[PDB]
Amino acid sequence: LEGCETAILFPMRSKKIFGSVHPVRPMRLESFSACIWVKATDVLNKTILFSYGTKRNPYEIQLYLSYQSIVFVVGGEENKLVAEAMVSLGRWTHLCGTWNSEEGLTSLWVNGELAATTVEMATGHIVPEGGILQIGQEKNGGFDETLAFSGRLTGFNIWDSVLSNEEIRETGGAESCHIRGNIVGWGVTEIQPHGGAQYV
Repeated sequence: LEGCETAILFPMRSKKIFGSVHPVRPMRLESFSACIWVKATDVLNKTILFSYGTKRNPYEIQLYLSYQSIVFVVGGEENKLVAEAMVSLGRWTHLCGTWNSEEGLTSLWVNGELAATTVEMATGHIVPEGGILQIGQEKNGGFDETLAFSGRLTGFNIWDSVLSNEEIRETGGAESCHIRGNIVGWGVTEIQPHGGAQYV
């Protein structure tokens, strides 16, 4: 089935390495879940996994890796949920971020386990459509190479609703392949790798 035996490789860090995601449905989100499999080659202070932003706000949605933590941003750089758990370099890891504008509920999951959570994070904010959605780097470039991802990514998915631990664990299970998002679906949604990035 679609997007099953494929990943995207970022060989090195550079000023033009990134990947563009082109969903058919609009990116207007009152609540969402965004998952991705990451195998990091090297991590710096801010290594982007995926990032969504408009011209007025480049940090509408972001998931990145830090030296000792994993950071999930929704609706502005002031809104950071930090999971002090650290990804192992070279090791496939399923990361999900979930968020709901309703009470600012924000959760960060590592391999189907809740690694962090908080409330009142961008409460009442609606993520706007028409922005730029990238993997491995943030928008405008060329780019800042110290932010670029190095390694492998796959199974990038976005649902317009907060999944449950059942559904999240399943997305991180042996059938990760066939579980896709309705906004961004790995294997059907068009993802173009640029600047040296490319499928494997």
